[PDB]
Amino acid sequence: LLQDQLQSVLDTLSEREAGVVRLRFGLTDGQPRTLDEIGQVYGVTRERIRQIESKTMSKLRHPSRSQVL
Amino acid sequence: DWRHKAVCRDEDPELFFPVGNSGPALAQIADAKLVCNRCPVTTECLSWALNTGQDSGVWGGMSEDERRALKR
Ligand code: SF4
Repeated sequence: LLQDQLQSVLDTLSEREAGVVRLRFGLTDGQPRTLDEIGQVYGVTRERIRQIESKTMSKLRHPSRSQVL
Repeated sequence: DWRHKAVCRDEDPELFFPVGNSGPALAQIADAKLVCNRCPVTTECLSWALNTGQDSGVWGGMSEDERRALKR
């Protein structure tokens, strides 16, 4: 479904960025984590999480990629 | 829909997300804009990126810094 393009976008990020997004969206174990929990696991600020999320979403929604109906 | 006519669907998506090291990726930004310059939906793409607030990447023939400069 969306998995293919989403995993494709995750592949373009660093391991740490991709971990941050997987925890934020609950992709790996089905449990989205809070900003506090993510900042504790990967040692990143809330503004840095915001930027990672924003960048990932721009990549996912860019017209270069087919979108999910 | 305009996304149907995006010529960047035939490109490496990462072309449109340049990262620089100690400065702007001037060449990669130009390379992305070159695709936008042969795209029939540059204006719709730029309008959508601006209206939905896409911060990262090249959209509608504009770099991320250029769209940021337009915005408040
Ligand atoms: S203007 Fe550029 S980013 Fe937008 S659809 Fe066309 S090629 Fe893709």
